[PDB]
Amino acid sequence: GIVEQCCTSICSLYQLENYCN
Amino acid sequence: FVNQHLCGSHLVQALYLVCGERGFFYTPKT
Repeated sequence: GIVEQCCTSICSLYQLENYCN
Repeated sequence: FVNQHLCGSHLVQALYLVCGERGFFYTPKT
């Protein structure tokens, strides 16, 4: 999910947007 | 336990800014 894609590693505000509804 | 709990708080914070409008579903590990 979101946790390993973005916590261990680092998300940009572009990558994170994948995650909107 | 709290690392993932720590990071998550930042996480859903970013998701409020970026998503604004459309909002989102925070689903942990899933």
